[PDB]
Order: sequence, then structure tokens, then C-alpha cells
Amino acid sequence: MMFNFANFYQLIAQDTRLQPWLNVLPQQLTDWQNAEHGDFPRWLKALNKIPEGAPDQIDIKHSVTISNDTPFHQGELKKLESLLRTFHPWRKGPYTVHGIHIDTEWRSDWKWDRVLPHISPLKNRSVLDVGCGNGYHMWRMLGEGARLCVGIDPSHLFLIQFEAIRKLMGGDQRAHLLPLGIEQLPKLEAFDTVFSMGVLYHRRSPLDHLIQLKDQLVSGGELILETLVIEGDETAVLVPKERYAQMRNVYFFPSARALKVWLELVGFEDVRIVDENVTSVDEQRTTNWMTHNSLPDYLDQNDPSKTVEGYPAPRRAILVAKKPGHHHHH
Amino acid sequence: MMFNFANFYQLIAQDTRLQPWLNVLPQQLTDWQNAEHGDFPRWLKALNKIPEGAPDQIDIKHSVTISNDTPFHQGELKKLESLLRTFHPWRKGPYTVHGIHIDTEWRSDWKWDRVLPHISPLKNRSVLDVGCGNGYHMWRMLGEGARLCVGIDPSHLFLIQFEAIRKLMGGDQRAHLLPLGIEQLPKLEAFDTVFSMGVLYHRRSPLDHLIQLKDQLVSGGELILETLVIEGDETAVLVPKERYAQMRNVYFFPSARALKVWLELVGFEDVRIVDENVTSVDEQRTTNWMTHNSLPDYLDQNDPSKTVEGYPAPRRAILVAKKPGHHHHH
Amino acid sequence: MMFNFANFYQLIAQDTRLQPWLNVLPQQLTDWQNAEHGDFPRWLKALNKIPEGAPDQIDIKHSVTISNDTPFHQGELKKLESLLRTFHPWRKGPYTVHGIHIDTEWRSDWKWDRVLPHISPLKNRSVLDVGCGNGYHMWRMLGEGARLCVGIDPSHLFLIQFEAIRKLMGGDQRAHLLPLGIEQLPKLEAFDTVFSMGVLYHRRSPLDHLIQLKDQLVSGGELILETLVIEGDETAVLVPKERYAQMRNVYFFPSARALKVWLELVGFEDVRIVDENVTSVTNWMTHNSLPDYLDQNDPSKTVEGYPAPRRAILVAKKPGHHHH
Amino acid sequence: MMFNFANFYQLIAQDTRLQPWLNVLPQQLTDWQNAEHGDFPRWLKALNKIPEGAPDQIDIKHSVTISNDTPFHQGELKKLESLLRTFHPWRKGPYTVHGIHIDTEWRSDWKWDRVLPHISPLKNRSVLDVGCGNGYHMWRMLGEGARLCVGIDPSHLFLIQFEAIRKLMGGDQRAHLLPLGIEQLPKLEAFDTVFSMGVLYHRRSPLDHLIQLKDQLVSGGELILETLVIEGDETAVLVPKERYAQMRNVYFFPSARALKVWLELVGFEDVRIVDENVTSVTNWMTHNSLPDYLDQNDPSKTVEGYPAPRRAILVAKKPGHHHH
Repeated sequence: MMFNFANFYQLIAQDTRLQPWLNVLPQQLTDWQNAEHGDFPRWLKALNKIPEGAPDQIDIKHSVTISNDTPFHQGELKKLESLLRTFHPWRKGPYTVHGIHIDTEWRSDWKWDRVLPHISPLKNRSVLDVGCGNGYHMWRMLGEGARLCVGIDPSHLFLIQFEAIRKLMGGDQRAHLLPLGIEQLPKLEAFDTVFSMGVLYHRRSPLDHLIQLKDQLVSGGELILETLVIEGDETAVLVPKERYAQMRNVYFFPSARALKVWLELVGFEDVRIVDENVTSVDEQRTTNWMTHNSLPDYLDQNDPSKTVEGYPAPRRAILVAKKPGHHHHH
Repeated sequence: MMFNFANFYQLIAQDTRLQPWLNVLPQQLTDWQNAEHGDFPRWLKALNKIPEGAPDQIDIKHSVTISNDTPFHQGELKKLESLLRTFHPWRKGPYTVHGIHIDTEWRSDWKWDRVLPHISPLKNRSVLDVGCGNGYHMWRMLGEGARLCVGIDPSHLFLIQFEAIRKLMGGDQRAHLLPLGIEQLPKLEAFDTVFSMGVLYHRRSPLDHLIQLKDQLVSGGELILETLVIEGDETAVLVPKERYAQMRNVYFFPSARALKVWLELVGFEDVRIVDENVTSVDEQRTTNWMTHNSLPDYLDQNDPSKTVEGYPAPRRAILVAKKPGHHHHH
Repeated sequence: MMFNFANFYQLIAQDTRLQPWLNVLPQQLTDWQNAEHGDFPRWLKALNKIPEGAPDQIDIKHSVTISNDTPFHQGELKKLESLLRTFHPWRKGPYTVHGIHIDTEWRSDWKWDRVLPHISPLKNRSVLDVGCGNGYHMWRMLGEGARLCVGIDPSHLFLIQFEAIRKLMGGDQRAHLLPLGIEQLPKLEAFDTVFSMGVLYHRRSPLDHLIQLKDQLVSGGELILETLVIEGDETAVLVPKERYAQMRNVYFFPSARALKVWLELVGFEDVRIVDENVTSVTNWMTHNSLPDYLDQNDPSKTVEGYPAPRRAILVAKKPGHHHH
Repeated sequence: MMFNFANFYQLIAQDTRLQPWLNVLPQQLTDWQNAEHGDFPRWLKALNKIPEGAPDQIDIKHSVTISNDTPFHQGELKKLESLLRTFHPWRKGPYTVHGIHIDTEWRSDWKWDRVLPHISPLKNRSVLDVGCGNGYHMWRMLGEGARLCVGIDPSHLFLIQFEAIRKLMGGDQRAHLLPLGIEQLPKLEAFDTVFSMGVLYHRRSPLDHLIQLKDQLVSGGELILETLVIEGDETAVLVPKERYAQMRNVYFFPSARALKVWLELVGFEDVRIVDENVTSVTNWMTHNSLPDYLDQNDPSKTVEGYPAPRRAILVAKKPGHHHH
């Protein structure tokens, strides 16, 4: 046993739409325990030192902020900040926990604010967050009245970060992170809303990824899909001969308008492009006195409109679509 | 869904020795939902009408007796007795529930009294009851301070009877019945004590049955094995050419002394024969004014020392054995 | 048992590179016997009546032509033509067997002539023909000195047509048609040359299709890939919202230059675009011979408004030195 | 690849009743190639040096004897005897090949002579020989007109010895030894006759062993079952607390009358106890020729105190009419 998922097994056992998941999940998580550990056991020792127990104040509406009415002792706060610092890098965020500002590589808060007006109200919805990273967005979804959030992301570090935040939240059982790829899930048709965050361009079969997402949604459910794109019409699709912005294991970069056609082909309805930006809009940069060149490593220093390989600079599009059928329970 | 096993999934999820069982159990119980229903849906409608809620008094020490300080209304008691009567036949017992005496085909109470002095104290033990029928013995095991009892018996009727008694007990979660054969279990090595009640003579491979039981026990665990036997020494073993006492699907009927050697061969220790009787010792008979011949149908009316087929009349032996190794947690 | 593949089991048993295929093929063909029969048992009764025995003359070099020195009697020829006619429609060909001109609907011979100059010589090569139809091209490949041709095509009718031609060839064991999808093959790495003709645009995962093909080739083996394409550069890729040219179950239509990049990504070498043409083809009661899938006011477009069909042929090499 | 079973794949491919075996056999033999090799690759190099080609004279009727009209040169015979000697120990036999008397440790010929009168005539029968050792009896079965003999025995050495004899027979394809346990076979119902010799008492589930054997027989086929037994009636069955006659991994030793009931329960017909004998057999430096497993003060008992070994032979029929 590296990490016990007992609490998740208990939750899905008591949920009639998720109980079928017990037919495949336990073997997958048993196998994960015996796979390459890496740093997970060292990280787990730090997680175990983070103080247990409910905080006094939680904001998951306007930010992700945890605080006590009575602040912590200088010693306990130094130790807590030091434990959290060992889990670098923190990508999604940012977080404020007992005065400590976890200053993340991404402004997930700003992207959340720009997307939220375009999505169906989360009140009482079950949500699957695919490529959920450390789980930032699941807190924001509970903040909007989500009943249940399940995150899936295969990173050991993301599971530790999530469990550290969940522990500082007092063990909130409404959000969970499973170390899985979406391809490991059976056909649940169980969630009201599915988020796919930055996964499509890593998949050799982009249409199989879109069908896998459709298969997790109830009748009339909603998909929010974010991926890297290029500018162009319905027939613009980049596939790089080697690496894209220094990344290996990259396949399809459709235009947003191309991606809209792909979603319609596999059977989604009411497809809208709701946001498109250069990725730097939502990135933070370490920009101190020691900084050499300010340009990210993945951009050409001679022309920051291009990657080091000479492709167009990264752009992120966010689409919202509907699975066919009437959405039940309002 | 015919019957939801959520509560069992929750229990084994929170138990580190039983959690591995989630790797095979859920698919088996999913398949059971879709197998031939028979009368289970009609029976379930009666179970659902049995009154919910804790009784005032429970004796599971000296009997299995349930009672309220304030007795039930004449109407509610007639309805309850009528519901319970639809689940005939009640084999293991007997039971007394709110004044209603469930007068069973077997005196499981007397056999329990004769065996109890020969078994390791049940206090804080986990127990697997193989061939558990309606689950009578699991109540008696909790009565002796067992922490946990799991019953396995593939009969639809036995699951209903057990759930009716469990409901009248106020939903006691320390005992459960799974509709499984012992051959469906993986190698758990999780129980302190295993009971095998009247299963061995139904198994084509009696040694595989004994190894399956050894595989469910912890180091130093205890087996109590009951089966049908013949008189004789270590080389006396009946295999009938067709039926035995009118029963189809019957294989090996060793002498008790033969069975002791079989247990030693597959690796058990400290094997003791603790009880041997004609089966009629522990049977009840309907013996009223209308009775034609008093002899059970399976006995020869011309010679009640023999079956109708001419084999020796049924005898039951009870053996107690130890899995090798030191038993941990005292 | 609808059809006995004993002869193919025997062939791959005696071949070192194909024997591993026996680990999965027999259960797949057992399951195929038990699937929806349709007309296959009736068709098989016609195949059983087709005359057995070697013909005197075989041309598989310039055509697919079978003849006896001494021609058949008018009765035997009427019966044989009647049996062959029961397997309509014949798409790939044409075939001429003992004077009977089989009623083929495509000129597979012209396609073959346009391909042939661009491929590595077939002498002593083993060839996998994916989407092989009734197997016309496998005969032409044997005609060019191929050691062995295996065709992959799930149609009941294609297997009957193939076995009818094979029987009239005297049971030639150097060509075989298996009713399988390419996705059912394991990683054989057994063939010198693989043809994928008209398959890629039917596959939901086109890169998994290219990897499937690479996985059937030996070191230094050759892929010939023909598919429907659009004009444009390396980022031109059409996916329809529903049908393309009135075809259902269609996915990716890259430009040939896009397809070249896809093949390089998957690990192919020396990728060449070898041929590219706008497709043409009727009933004589039709006003014109424009397919129904073309826009009648602009035949450069489909009725759905996309660019009209174009076929490209690419040739590529799996990395490594090609042995014997 | 340690040993190529291509010839067996080809044989069962061309046999209607055995072709279904291709659904499971190839993966099992692939896994066997990759299991613990031991000496098998060294042994195979000796097998490869044994001279190929048909001998002039074969007796498989009265013995197993191979000879040329023109004998081998003293050099060729020394080399061949040296190669055969590398596969020690030879248990079943004896064998005489080109004048060389193979050093067999059992008189399988006497066993064969005692069995033969009790079995249905072998002419044109297919036979499964379970626990066949180096395959001595399969030669004798062919000698009696058996169409086909398949031996089932997991020993590396047994397969080498068999293939050495088969090679000296000129590659006779009517007998084959597969390195499998009986539990690995599917339900073939393909053989006219099944032999199970010295296997039952090694099986933890003896009734599953009897059902396994019934499952390999055609309608009306015959089982010959030989095992170790005790004296007694239908309820006499020995199971040891640990070893029987110093053998580990042993389970049930029924009386022959008990075994007859077991066969009837499992659904066999016309069950006959045909033969029953107390077994005998040394090094000449031994005080006596009592096996070490016998009690020296009472050789009617094992050293463990059980009854001494006895062998019984039973013959039974699967229900149904036996075709051709």
C-alpha cells in the first residue's frame, strides 16, 4: 500500500450511477500501488506532517483561501510553508493557506472567471475533471455548489498536492483525485458536467478522446474542452513532425473551428467557442533581478510569435458542448 | 439492480485485509443481478414490508431472540408472521422474533452448544461462514464477541431470510451474506476462523475445497469443517454411483478419520474429530395427527439404518484444525 | 464451419515469421464462422459447383486471364458463367476465365499500371494487401514475382469471389484472403511490402492505422498508402461534421503534404508523394455522369460543400536495412 | 524458438475434429518455448546431429526396431550411440536402432502384451496417450494400425527422446509428443481411444481427471486407465497424510472396485477391471531388490505403513454409438 483509496471506494459504493465503476477501478489502483514509486513515498512523509483538522474559514467562491480566526504560531507556519514548498512545481492555482500565498505557474483563477459565465450552473451537478492537475478547479466547482467532483490525472505529484489542500480543508470528501487516464474509465454516463483540460493534444486518437468524454456524461450533460490550437478555419490542423514548444508525445492541434466540427462529428450538439488566447495570457513568469531572457524557453528568442521549432506560438481554446437528450433533475 | 451490496462494499473498502476482495467481487455481484431472478423479486417485496428500526432486546448469546419492551399490536404481529412465513423453508435456527417462534427444520442451536466448547474463543475474531444458509450461526458468533462475520451461500432464499433477520436486528452491519460459492473467492488469508457447513460432499474436488478454506485463513487461523461421513478407518470413503439420501450433485463421503488425513495432507495441523452423530440428532420432523410414515423420505422404510438407495444412513462429523503459523493479535 | 482455413493455417505454420499469428488468428476465424451468415452458405454451394483443376494457360502479368488450350463445351461455359454471375456485384477486375468476361465495375488494371513504376520490385517479396476487395491486385503482385500475398477484408462476398478465382487458377496457395479488419492483426513485422488502399479515411484513429501498417513490415520494408485527400500544405486536414461525399463512417482527409508529416511522426522514412488526381466516376438515363455526391452547380465541391474527392498515393520505408 | 511444432500445427489444421485445438494450443506452446530451458538447447544440438532419412526396415509390430539392409560403418554407429547416450535416462522401451540397443530402464513391451488383448482393435483409431513418457507405446499403437497417436507429457527429456526415435523412423508424422498437462487440453471429443497410465494418483481432483479423459473421446470411444490401487470393495480409498511409497504430490489410491464406481458416476459405461498385480521392481551391491519405499520387516507395507503398491487396469466406454 502506497496510498489507500478506501474513502473513494466508500463514496462510489453508496452512489448508484458510480457503483458500476467498482467492476474495473480497484484492480487499476492495486496495480498503481505496485508501479514505479518515484518520489511518492518521500512526498507522502511530508503530507503526513501537515496538520490535521478543520480550518475556521474557507473561501472557494472568489478564490481558494483557507484561514483560522486565531492565526498559527510562527514555528508551525514556517514548518507548513516548508512542507508545501517540497511539492514544487505548483502549476494550477493560486492558493492562500493560513497566510502562505502558493504563487502558481498558471493563473487558473483568471481562466475560471472568463469561462464561468458560459457554463451551465454547477449547483448540485456531479463533475468529472479530466487532466485536473493538483485539483484547483474542483474546489472552485464546489464553491459554485457542485455536489461531487472527481479528478483524474496520472501524476504522483498532483495527487500529493491535492491531498495536502484537501487535508488543510479538513478532509472534504466531495472532491477526489484518481491517478488514471480517461482511457481507463468504463462507459459510466454518470456526470452532469465533464471538463477536459489540456489533454486532447497528448492523445494519438483525438476523436477517441472526445467519445471517451461523451461516454462519462448523462443525457443532456455538458462538456468544457480546453486544448492547444492554431489559427484557421475548419480544415486547419497542425501535426508536428517532432516536438511542439519543446513537448514530446504531441499529436493534433486543430483550429478552434476545426475542433467544433470534430465535436459535432462524434455527436455533440450546441458547440460554442467561448475563449481563445495565447497561452501566456494565463501563465505567470519568474521575473526577478537574476532573470536573463524573459521569453519562455519554448518560444523563439528571435521571434516570440513562433515556437523554438518555428510553429505558431501556443494558443488555448475553450469549447462548450451538450450531449444529446433532455438533462434530468433540472 | 435486484439487491444493492453497497453496505458490504463500504465495509471491505475500510478493512485492509478484505480490500483486495474488491478486485473480483463487484463483477461477480453485477453478474448475479442479471442471472435468473426466480422468486427473489416477490420475496424482496415482502422483505420491504417488514418493519424497520432497532428492537429493545436482543439475545444472541443463549439463542437468537428479538423482543420489544412494549409488545407489537395484534395486527402488526399477524402481518410480520405472515411475511416471514412466505420465506419457507427456514432450515437453520430456531428463531424467536417479537414472540413468533420460527420452528426450523434443524436444531442449529443444539449443534452450536455441542461444538462451541471445542473452538478457539471468537472474541474479536473475523469469521467466514461457508454454506451459511440463512446465517443463524453468524448471530451466535457475534453473541460470542466476533468482530465481523461474512456468510457465503448462493441461495436467493437464504439471502432474503438473512436480510429479514438483519432488518429486525436494526440493520446490524457486523454480519453479511454474499451469494457466492467458496470457489469464487480469491486467496484473502484474512479470517481468524472459517466454518465450512455441509459443503464438502457437494464438491467434485474435496481437496480443492479444503485448500480454498486454508486460503481464507490468517497464519494460525482455525477451521471448523462439518460434512456427511460414513463409519470406518482412514481408508473408508463412499462415492455413490447415483444419488445419496435422494440428493444429486454428491461426491465424497469419507469417514471422519479419513477426512482427518485429508486435512493433514493439504497442510492443516492439530486436527481433531470433535462430534459425530446420525443427522437425525439435529433434524426436526413435522409429526402431527396427519403424519403417514414418520421416517424421513431419504431413509429406507424397511430398514432405517439405510438410505432408500441402500447406503448407510447419513452421519455428520465436525472437525477442528489449525493453519500453520503463530496466530497474531492473541 | 462455413469455410475451412486449414490451408492458411498450414501455410503460416510452415513460415517462421507468420507462425506467431497462430496465437490469435484461429479464435478470430472461429468467431467469424459463428457471426451473421447472410448469403455466405448459399454462395458457398455455387463455389462448390465451379469446376476444380489447373487451367492450361494463366496470364497474371498483363491482366488476370485463365484459359484452356482446348476450350470448354457451350454447356460447361453457360453453367460456369451462371455460377460466377450469382456473386454480383464484382467491383475489382477485370477477369477473363475460359472466355467468360467477368462483369467488373472498376478498372483495377489501370490503377495497377499507375502504381507499379513507384514501388520496390515485388520479386520474392511477401505482401499484405489491406482493403484488398476480391483480391484482384494480389494476382498482379504474384505476376510480378511476389512470393506470398495475404489480403485483409471483412466482406463475405470478397472472400467468395477470391476463392472462385483461386479455384479457376487450380488452387494457387501463394494468395489468401482473410475476412479480418487490420485492427485484429498482432504485430507480425513479417511483410516486405504493405498496401493500404482506400482504408485510412474510414479509420477513427488515422495515426493508429499508420502504426498498425508499420507493425506488419520487416526492417526496411515498404508501405504504399492510397487515400482520399484535399489540396493544401502540411496543416490542411478536412474532417466532415457528418458525411463527406455522402459517405458515413469517414473521419480524416488530410492533404498529401499533411499525410507525409503524419507518416514521418509515426517513424516512417523516405516518404514520397507519388501521384495525386481529382476523381471522375453512369446509367445512360442520367442527365450527366457527375456522381450524386457532387454539387451540380459546382463539381469542384461535394453536395455538403467540401472539396470534391482527390486520391493521393504515398510510398514510405520502415527504418532499418532490408534483408534478402 | 527452442523447438518448432509447425508439423503438428499442419496436421491438426488438416483434421476436422482437431482443428478447434488451434484456438488454445499455439499460445501454450509459445509460453513453453519461453519457460525454464534447462538442458533442452544442448540436447537439441545432439538431436540435430542424429542422421536424417528413412531406414530400410521398421518393426513396430513385435518390438521397436529400426535397421538398414546395408549396416552403418563402425564410425557412424559409435557417433550415433554417443548422441543417444546424451539423453539418459531412457525409461520406456526397449529400442534397437541400427544395431544399437538403447539403455531403457523399463520393459514397456511386457506391459504392452498384457494390455493389448483387453482393448478394442486399434486399426484406423486416433489415440491420445496421457503420461506417454518418451512415447514407446505410440509406436506399438501404430504397429497395430492406429491412424494417429498424440502423446501428452510435460518433460523436456521425453520430447527429445521421442523426436530422436521419430527422426530414426524417417520423420513418421503419425505420432507426436506435446509437452502439456492433460488440464491444458480443451474439450476435443476427437479420439477413438485414450490411455491414462500412471497419472490419476498425481491429480488432486481424480474425478476432474476422469472427466478430462471422457472429454477427449468421440461417442462410443474407449478409455484404458491404469493407476496405483489398494485391495478392497467400493468404499476402500487410501489418501496418505504426506508421502505414499516415498512419492510427494500424490492424492487418491482407490481400490479397483472403487475406481469402477468413480468412472460410472462421471458417466462411463461397460466398466471392466481387466488386470491387478502387486508391483516388484537393483544395484548388485544392494542386500536385496526390495525398493527403499517397502518396509524391510514386512514388504506387504510401505515404509510409511500403508499397503504396498498394486497396479490395476480398467477399460470403459463413453456412451453413444462408435462411428467408422
